[PDB]
Amino acid sequence: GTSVKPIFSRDMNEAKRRVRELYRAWYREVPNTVHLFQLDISVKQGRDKVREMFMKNAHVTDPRVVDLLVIKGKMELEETINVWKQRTHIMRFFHETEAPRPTDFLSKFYVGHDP
Amino acid sequence: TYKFVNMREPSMDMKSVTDRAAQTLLWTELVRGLGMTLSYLFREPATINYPFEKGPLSPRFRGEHALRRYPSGEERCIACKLCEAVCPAQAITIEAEPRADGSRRTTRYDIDMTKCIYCGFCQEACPVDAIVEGPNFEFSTETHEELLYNKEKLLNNGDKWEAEIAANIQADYLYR
Amino acid sequence: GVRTSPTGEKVTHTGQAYDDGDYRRVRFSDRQKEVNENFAIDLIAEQPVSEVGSRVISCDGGGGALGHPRVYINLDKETKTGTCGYCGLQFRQPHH
Amino acid sequence: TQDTQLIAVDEKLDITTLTGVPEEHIKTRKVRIFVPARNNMQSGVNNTKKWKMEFDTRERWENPLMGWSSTADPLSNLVLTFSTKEDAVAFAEKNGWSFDVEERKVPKPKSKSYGANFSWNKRTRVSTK
Amino acid sequence: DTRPTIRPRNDVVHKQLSAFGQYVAEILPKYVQQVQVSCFNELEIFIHPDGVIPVLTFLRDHTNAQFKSLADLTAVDVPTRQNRFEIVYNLLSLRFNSQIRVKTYTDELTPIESSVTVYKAANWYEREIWDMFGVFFANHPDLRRILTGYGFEGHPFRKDFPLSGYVELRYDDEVKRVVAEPVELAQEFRKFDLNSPWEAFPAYRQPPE
Amino acid sequence: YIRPGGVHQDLPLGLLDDIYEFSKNFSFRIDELEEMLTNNRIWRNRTVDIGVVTAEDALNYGFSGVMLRGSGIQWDLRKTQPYDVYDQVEFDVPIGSRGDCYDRYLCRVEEMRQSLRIISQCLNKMPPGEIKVDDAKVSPPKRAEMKTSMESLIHHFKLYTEGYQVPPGATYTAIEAPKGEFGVYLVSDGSSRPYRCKIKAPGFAHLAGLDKMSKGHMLADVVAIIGTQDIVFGEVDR
Amino acid sequence: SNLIEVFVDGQSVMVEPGTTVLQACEKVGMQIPRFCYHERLSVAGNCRMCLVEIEKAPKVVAACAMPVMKGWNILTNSEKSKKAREGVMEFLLANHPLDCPICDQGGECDLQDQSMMFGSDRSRFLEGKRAVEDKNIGPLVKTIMTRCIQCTRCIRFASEIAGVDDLGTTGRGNDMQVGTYIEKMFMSELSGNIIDICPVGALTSKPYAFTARPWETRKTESIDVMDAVGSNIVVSTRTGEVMRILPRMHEDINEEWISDKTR
Amino acid sequence: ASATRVIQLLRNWASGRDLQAKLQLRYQEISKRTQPPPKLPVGPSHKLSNNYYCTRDGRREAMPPSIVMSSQEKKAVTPAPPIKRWELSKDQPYL
Amino acid sequence: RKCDPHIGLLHRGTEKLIEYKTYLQALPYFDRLDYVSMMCNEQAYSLAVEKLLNIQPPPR
Amino acid sequence: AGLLKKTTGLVGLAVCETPHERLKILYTKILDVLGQIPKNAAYRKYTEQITNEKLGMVKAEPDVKKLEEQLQGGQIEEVILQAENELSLARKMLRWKPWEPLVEEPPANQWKWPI
Ligand code: SF4
Ligand code: SF4
Ligand code: SF4
Ligand code: SF4
Ligand code: FES
Ligand SMILES: [K+]
Ligand SMILES: [Zn+2]
Repeated sequence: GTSVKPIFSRDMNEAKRRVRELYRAWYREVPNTVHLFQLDISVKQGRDKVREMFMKNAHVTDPRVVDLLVIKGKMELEETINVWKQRTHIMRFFHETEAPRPTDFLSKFYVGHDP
Repeated sequence: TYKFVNMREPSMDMKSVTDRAAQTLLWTELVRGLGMTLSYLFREPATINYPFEKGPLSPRFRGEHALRRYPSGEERCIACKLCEAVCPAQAITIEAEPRADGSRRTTRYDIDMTKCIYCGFCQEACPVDAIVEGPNFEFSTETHEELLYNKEKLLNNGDKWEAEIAANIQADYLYR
Repeated sequence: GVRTSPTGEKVTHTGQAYDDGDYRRVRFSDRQKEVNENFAIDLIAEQPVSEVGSRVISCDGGGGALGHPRVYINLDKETKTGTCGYCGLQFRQPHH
Repeated sequence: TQDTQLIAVDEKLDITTLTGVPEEHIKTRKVRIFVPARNNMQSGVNNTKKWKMEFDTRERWENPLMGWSSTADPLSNLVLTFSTKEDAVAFAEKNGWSFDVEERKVPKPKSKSYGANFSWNKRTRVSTK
Repeated sequence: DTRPTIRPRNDVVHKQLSAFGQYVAEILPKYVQQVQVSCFNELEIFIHPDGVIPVLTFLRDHTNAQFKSLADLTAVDVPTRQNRFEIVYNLLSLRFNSQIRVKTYTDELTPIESSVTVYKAANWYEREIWDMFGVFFANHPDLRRILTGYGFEGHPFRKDFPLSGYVELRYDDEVKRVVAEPVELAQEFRKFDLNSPWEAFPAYRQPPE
Repeated sequence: YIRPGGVHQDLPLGLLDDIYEFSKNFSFRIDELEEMLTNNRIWRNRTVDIGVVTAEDALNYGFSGVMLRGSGIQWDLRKTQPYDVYDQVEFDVPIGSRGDCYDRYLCRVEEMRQSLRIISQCLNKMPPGEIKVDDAKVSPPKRAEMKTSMESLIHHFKLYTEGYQVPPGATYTAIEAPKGEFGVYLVSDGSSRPYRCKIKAPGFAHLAGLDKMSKGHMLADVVAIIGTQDIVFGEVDR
Repeated sequence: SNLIEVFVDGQSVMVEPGTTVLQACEKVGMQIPRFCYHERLSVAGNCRMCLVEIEKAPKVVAACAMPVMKGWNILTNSEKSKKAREGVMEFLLANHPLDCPICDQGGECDLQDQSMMFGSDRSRFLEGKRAVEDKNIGPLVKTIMTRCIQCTRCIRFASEIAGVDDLGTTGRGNDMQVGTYIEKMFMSELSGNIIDICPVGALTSKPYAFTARPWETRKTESIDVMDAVGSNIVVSTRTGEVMRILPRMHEDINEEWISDKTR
Repeated sequence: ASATRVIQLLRNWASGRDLQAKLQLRYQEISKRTQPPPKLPVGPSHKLSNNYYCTRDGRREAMPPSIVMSSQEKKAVTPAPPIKRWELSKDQPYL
Repeated sequence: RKCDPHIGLLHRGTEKLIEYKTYLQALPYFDRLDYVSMMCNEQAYSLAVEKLLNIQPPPR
Repeated sequence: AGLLKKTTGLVGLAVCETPHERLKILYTKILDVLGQIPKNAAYRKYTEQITNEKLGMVKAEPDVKKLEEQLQGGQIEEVILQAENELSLARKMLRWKPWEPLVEEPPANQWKWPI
């Protein structure tokens, strides 16, 4: 049960090692993608956003899972730099069209009967 | 069995190569094409004059849906609810209700033309031939709303095309 | 036949009636509220009541293959006249 | 016996992040587990034998035009099928849904008889047959 | 056939395929866990995940098999199994006009080394099994998305993925660009519970468990 | 039309006659194509020796149908594994001998003529009998029997709401579609509904192999290869 | 201990003495077709669809009322057992009116499901059909006696389960009219459960009549709050509202019965 | 059809074939659209004599995959006899 | 040098909804799958499905 | 034998002008590489059952035209190709070594459809 297959990394140490340089690539690209995709957002909000999706799953301990998001996250940086994706495909991450969802208990209660 | 399609044996006699040189120099095969299309022009066309004349159709044609009624005039539909259960696109929505007489038919027969796919399964599903789908195909429109047919719309259309579909199923129910 | 709502709004056979405000009514503005004038309930009620002297009568509905699944409704109830479920038209036995 | 650069992970296996169910559909979905109870007017029982993965029902409002049941719960119309139960729960935590079960209501053995309907002292004498 | 309704069987192919099943069975008792020939003369080779190259390379170059045609490979996401995925290759032999099916089990995380070397037809046949299901294929040229939308999230063919998904598009005139929102349908799917409560064909009935 | 257990309805009376009239005149229409294109130099030079693939790579690429036959591969599903009536009919499979686009074009137009052979043989040998199996559990009963026989009503009822229950198991059934080898692999849960259906798309392998053919050719030939791949995308996109 | 040994189409199983054939079948998972026996409602033995042939039998035994003993191989899938089911079912179905489209039992009818599994695929009937005059025993449950197949499940349910003697089968021959003969009413506090025991659409709920069909009704599990008994019930919801309430299987709380107020 | 013999000659000569023999359009040869009612046959098992469904159980007669080997002198065979090299089409061998 | 046939510009649920449609309801999908070869698709489906059912269609 | 065949009917496949001995020195090679494999191996008994047996007529009968139906293997110019894969395949399971017991028994009752 505990003994299992190393898809790409034995230990969580080399898991971050795969996260590191991929973040470096996912850090370097921002000025060029923002340039040729012809957006309006600034580079810095692109930079701190890259942090944002690097954050939500920064809580798993299984080495296979984390490096599975490594290849998962490896799979859009080229989908962007070879202009395969669209402007609608990277503004999608910049969730903008929806009104701010409710955070306080009062706001949920006012809106409707749904947790 | 089988047969080859490109095993070609170009005879290398002085006769045959003359034709090949004649073919290349004087565009004989290209002239074959010109005389081929010229014969087509000298033929009649087959463009039907729509709407002054339309395409040839068949009694089994599947077109726009229309709920019918008995010779007495009461709606054939009894809300058995078979048609939506087989409806491959779930375009048929319906809720039955008690009626004053007790012949409790449906208060809702709404077929979404933009979801329905005109398989004709509804006809085969209906045990009383209530929902048939008529020969009409001109029921185009300009707003998406007018394609959300409701119980009233089907009933009106059934009363409209009643003259046509009655003969269609008359001449086709033996096949069915 | 067909009746009329207080807002005119000819009420369909089911009984639908948009009330006074009912903002949804605005869709009928500049358009027509499609209603079938023929109402099934009163268009069959006036049909003549069949008089057949037997306990069980088939109710195929005319054109057996073209009609509706043939039923074998009972004719022994003298209080009211037994009708086919699908057909709706009424069978009564003359003095049973 | 399967040595391929063998590694060991003792953490309970969760795959939520890679599956990518949105974060409001990962914790706010109380997923309850039961064996479907047989329809009480259907004597057949070839439904009381598996386990399902039904969710909690959410708001269902009527469409303004055509009286639909417009629903913003993407996950409402989805149930899985599980032969036994701990795999059904083993499915449950690996994507980390709010989790509870219900034990299979096994039919108790009914001590049946036919001579009881014709007794001499006992009241099980049937009054009609 | 004295009973034209029922489909006639063919035992001649049936036990010949059964003979070939044992044939491959004895060669690789380390890989072939399960061999099964069904009623309709279909042969199944249940293999271990490690065996995607050897048995397929065996089935492709052997003199008595000559199965070089990759018909298809597909996954069958079964939640109740500990190994949810079931990659099912299909092989066709021109020389013996037969079909061979091989199955390998997998979790979400366990990888399958790519069979591109064995069947180079399989190049594009993982780019969607990775898309639809999410089973990652090791040492493979490219694992790109070709069925799901660009940057789409999830593996839709997974049986835990809803029919309608999660994102619906619409052209927003505020930003002059189509954008995604949480899905909300005009009408919800009127799911039907059409499984009869009375037992079907007792031939494949499950044993008392 | 093609439903499990046969066909839904009968041919209308005289339908075979009209298709017979059509069958007679279509051989001429094929001649129009060949006269228009087969010997035309502009057609050939844009097509001959273009997008050639060897037999081994063609088979390894998972190709099917005409894709293999154009490269001289000796294979045809209707002949090697004759499904349905295809065993009780004679036709010549048009095997090419070059593997380039032109060889397939000759193979396809020959497939037209050989298809016309099947129409004639099926026309003169159309047997009488029923349209669907005589098993109401999988074939809906006749409309006439629907409204007189109670068993028909139940069988028609449960078939159109629940549907027939297919025994559990799995099967990859393969037929030679005009595009290629179109096979459907489905797994039956044993309920009245399928569990998972996988369809073999001939275009899928063909479009997968589009990379190999295009090597060594121009874009004005890339359009040509896309044409001969018979890549109808709804078929390739599944 | 005293558990007698017996076979079931092969495999052997021990079983408590006095147990009937039906109650021996499901020990391995056999739900032999039944139409007049309810596991918690007496034993009728009249539907005869439980007829399964025993080994070396000269005649088919009624699995409902036959106590099984040592060495009786239950020949479930035997040709004669299937032959007995086929013949006996067509007799039930013979006089059954063609009401499936108009009958609310459609989609959850035991008569329909049986004919799909254990039934023919055509008719050999060439005569008329019996027509039973309808009755009226209350506004809560409809009465359509032409669809009845005289399983007598109601009269036992009234006699013991409901504790009221107001149901019976008057007549003779084909004329088995099950009802009340005289005009009467049936509002026992458990009279609502008479609907579920009925295998056909002969008894159906007037409030639920012509409102929904089984396949669309999404089911949910909840509790009864009309009474302190807290009965387990399943709520039917379709298109965003509730139509009918069914009792659930809970031997401790409600068995499979609920009060009329709850239903 | 309408077309005079003059330009019929033009079509025939330019196309190198006679087109009046068969044309891409339709004419009176088409069966008229009011075909008589049919009398479609009955099923092979439509007899009311012995017709028990216990005989034809197509769905039921299917059996699980036969167990032959499970994890829980000899001869070499093939899944089928090797294919037979079909001969040329006697009608037309070489196009 | 290299050509990438980026496909998916038409990818519908297809197989995904077939898990939710009955066999009869799933039949029209094949008509729309390889849409230019109408009957040849549903030929495969019927041949496949009737094979599992162990039922062969009448010769007509 | 006879006049050398101009083309084998399969593009990419070439007509070898010395096919009989090419089959000979190929067929010896699988027999040679089979020597490394153990005697108890199921591969070897099947190998030698069809290798030197089919080395039989090619050694004895020299006419490749008659050799077509001696092996029922189609045209000789792909039989030697097929022999090549067998030589190739023999190298493959010189490494797979499949005659050990199963690497792992199938975990619980994962098989046994339906569920
Ligand atoms: S033809 Fe009838 S059954 Fe088919 S989708 Fe349209 S409405 Fe539904
Ligand atoms: S139209 Fe026909 S099939 Fe549809 S609900 Fe009414 S009676 Fe039933
Ligand atoms: S009770 Fe059953 S068989 Fe009788 S009409 Fe209703 S659904 Fe049909
Ligand atoms: S009415 Fe229903 S419960 Fe009563 S005897 Fe008839 S079938 Fe049985
Ligand atoms: S169960 Fe034995 S007759 Fe009803
Ligand atoms: K009932
Ligand atoms: Zn009637």
